[PDB]
Amino acid sequence: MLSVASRSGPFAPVLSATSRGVAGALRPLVQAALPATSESPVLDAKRSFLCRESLSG
Amino acid sequence: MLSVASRSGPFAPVLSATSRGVAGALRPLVQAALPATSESPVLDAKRSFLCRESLSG
Amino acid sequence: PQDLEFTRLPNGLVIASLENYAPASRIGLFIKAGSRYEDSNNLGTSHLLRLASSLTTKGASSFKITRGIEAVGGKLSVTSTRESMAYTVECLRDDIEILMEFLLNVTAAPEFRRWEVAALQSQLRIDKAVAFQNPQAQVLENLHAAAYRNALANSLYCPDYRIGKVTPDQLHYYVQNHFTSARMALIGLGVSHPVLKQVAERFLNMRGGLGLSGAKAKYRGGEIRDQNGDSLVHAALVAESAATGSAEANAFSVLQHVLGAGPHVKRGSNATSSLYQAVAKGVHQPFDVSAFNASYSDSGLFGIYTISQAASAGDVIKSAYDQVKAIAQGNLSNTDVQAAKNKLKAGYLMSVESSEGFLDEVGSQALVAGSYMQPSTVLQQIDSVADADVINAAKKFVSGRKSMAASGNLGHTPFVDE
Amino acid sequence: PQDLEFTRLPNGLVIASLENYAPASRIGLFIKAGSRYEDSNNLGTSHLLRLASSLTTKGASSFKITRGIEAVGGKLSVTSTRESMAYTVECLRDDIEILMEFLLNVTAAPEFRRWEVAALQSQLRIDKAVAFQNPQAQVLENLHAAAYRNALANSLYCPDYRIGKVTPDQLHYYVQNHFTSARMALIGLGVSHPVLKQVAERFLNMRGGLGLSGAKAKYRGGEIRDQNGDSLVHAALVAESAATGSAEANAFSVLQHVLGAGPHVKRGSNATSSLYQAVAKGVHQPFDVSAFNASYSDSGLFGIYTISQAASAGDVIKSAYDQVKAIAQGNLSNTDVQAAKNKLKAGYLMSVESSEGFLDEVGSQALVAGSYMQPSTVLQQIDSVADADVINAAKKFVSGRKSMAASGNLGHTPFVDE
Repeated sequence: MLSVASRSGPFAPVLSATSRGVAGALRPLVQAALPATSESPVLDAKRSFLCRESLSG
Repeated sequence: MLSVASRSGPFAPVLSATSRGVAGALRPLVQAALPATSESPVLDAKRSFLCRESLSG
Repeated sequence: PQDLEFTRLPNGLVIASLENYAPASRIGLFIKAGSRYEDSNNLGTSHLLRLASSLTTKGASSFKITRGIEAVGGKLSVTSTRESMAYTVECLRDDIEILMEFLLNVTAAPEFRRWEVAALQSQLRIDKAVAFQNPQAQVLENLHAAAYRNALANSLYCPDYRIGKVTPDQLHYYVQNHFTSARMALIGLGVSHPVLKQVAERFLNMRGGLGLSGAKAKYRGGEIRDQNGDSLVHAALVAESAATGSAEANAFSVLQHVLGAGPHVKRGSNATSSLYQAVAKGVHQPFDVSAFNASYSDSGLFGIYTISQAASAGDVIKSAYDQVKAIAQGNLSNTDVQAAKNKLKAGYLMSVESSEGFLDEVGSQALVAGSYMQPSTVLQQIDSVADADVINAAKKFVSGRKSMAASGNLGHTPFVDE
Repeated sequence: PQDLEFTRLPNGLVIASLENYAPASRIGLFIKAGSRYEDSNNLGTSHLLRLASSLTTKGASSFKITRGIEAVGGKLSVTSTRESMAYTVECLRDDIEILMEFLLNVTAAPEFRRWEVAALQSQLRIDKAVAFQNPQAQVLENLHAAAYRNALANSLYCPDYRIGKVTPDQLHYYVQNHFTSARMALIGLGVSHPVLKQVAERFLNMRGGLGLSGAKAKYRGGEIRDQNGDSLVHAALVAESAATGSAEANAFSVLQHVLGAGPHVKRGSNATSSLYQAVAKGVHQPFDVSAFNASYSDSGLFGIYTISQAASAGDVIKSAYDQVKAIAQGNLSNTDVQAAKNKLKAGYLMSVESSEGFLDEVGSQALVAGSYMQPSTVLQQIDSVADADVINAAKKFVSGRKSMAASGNLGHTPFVDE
């Protein structure tokens, strides 16, 4: 009936024309981050993650 | 009792001081070469295969 | 008001439109394509097709597409799953007619010129390395290859040997056989229903029917282990469950929220998650645990996902699997079933609030079922799930053949037969 | 004459010497080390140890080892299996005393200086990429990882994530725990027996016993598939057989030569190979097929190896496996058994002709069994194999749990459960 995002877990990539590429829905699922020392590393092809997609205007 | 090279099939690498590196014993096993078009490709880190190890002197 | 207007065309195309009185508009074209429809000779063609939406078409050059959309402030994005692709356009209400014309040139008449396709091959390497900075992404691609022999085991990203070798003739052949009118749906959000229809009668000259049947997916009970230098161990353990749009699929959705499907309170201790409480009894170190649910058109997967440290990974997986065994032998309260139905009901209504989530929800219903259902109907199907069906869905997992994928320092991670 | 002089030292060291009257000499030190003795935290330490024989020791700098060996025309080489390492020195008869001193500094007192070990890390990448130009090499490393859970699944080459991160403290710890006198044998070929002994009493101050017991290898019935862009498909299919030095190991050696273990005539059609004749009945395209035999100290593998084209790979594997099933149900002539005993007898005597093959043969017998046996004894053990034991070794393969590894275009290659 429904999407793959409703019954959450299988992932999806996006490409934009003026925005950044996103991977998945529940891949950074949390309370692995409240348990200590979950570091996102420095990258060599690094990206902006908030990526204008939630901007105030 | 015996070696792994007597009951042939498990492979071995070598390193020398003045000779080339060799891999295995029966890895280039043949009559795949009498059946047609078995090409050894051009390499980017290419080596000498006869590698002085059978020289006449 | 004006809930939805739903219409089948005589060539098989689905058109749906809801008239808002919102200052913005949204158009989406949804296609039955993606990585499950490629075979062993053209692996990675649908990843390159996703990255090629700005290239030269027959109606507009690549300069005019970039400049013409940016001149009014609009956007163009492509999103893909293993079973579908979606092309989305958004702008303000008075600019929507000229961005609808750009969307039809991209999907119904592309050119794949040699020098433009050759310059785009290096973008496959950049796009894959960005996505693989998340350890969840490569674990989930190994899990589909371990679970299936074909047709759902294909990755969303191009294989490494294949970068540089996707040809223009392969891109022309993929669009010709998979972008057809009986596999497509056009969804609008701020446009009237007569405007979308005469838009839709400008791509029917070619693409008249169904293009190519895909192979049915066959379950493999495999296992893939990937030793590397990451600091934490990611592992997943699944079994085959049920296809989307069945009565057994609703019982697995309720079972996921009984066990635990993500947190509700910021920095909370997950007090209602029965999986999280059972692991945290014996483990006194940082971890995470979740229930996994993936549902497709002819198959599905259900299981557990753990993130742990290397020396503690065997203790986390064994205690998580033992909690599912207690539900399968009858230990289930009706208070915990009713609390799980509330999280499943509230999460469905919250995922349809925005324009982005509402448009994706109508598009999936149009391709899978070919109709639209009100959310009042969806909320009554969740109410009809009984306590006997939740126990019976946990028995299908316990007695089923397993698949596994793990990554990290795997010196204490158990094998799938142990 | 002067066949061999065999001697145990009170610290456990084995010394063997044969006095030739040949102008050249050969010294070899054989050690129970190699990749089966490393764990998940120091993977690749024994590959870097193999490449480090020219580095600075306590008795000679790295300049004096290269210049001092080249000044007399000598050689220094290291060879490794999964279960052993061997250090070999060769020169003319009058130069052998000063090259014996260089060999003892390399193995009994190395220094692993920081800047020399750091400059050697990039040689791991060059050495692995040279070896992997042969498609047989990576197929056979995937096959050991598919067949075992530990302790024979480790690769001969360093993993890619680990290149750059092998430390000097790991190299010091590996030599301290695995290069000990009760795990070592010293074999000479043109030197007298009193000369090797006082050489041997200059490495006993440390390394007095057994260093570390390795884990017993546990069989896994796994499968690893590697899709790439090679033009031919390489596949292997094995089961667990027998350890070296048993009566059942001799029956698997005879069974290998019944089926076919390589060609005897240049550009010949392999008329006596029952595997090659059964495949070539239905396949009319280029292929190759062989019987595989790998025997270790506590386990062994036996099976088939095929090289084929992509569209024909399923037909080659199924017809090769059916021929082994006919032998297991009793179809075996005594004419074919006697012809197979002749190829096994003649191949053993031809592999011991040169000085290189004779020195390796004495070194393996000293580590595995701790004694030397004449080739007349070896030829009588092959004669005692009966026809009932060849049929019983083919029944262990047919009813045993399988392992598989394949590479190439795998769109027509069967799965191990099919």
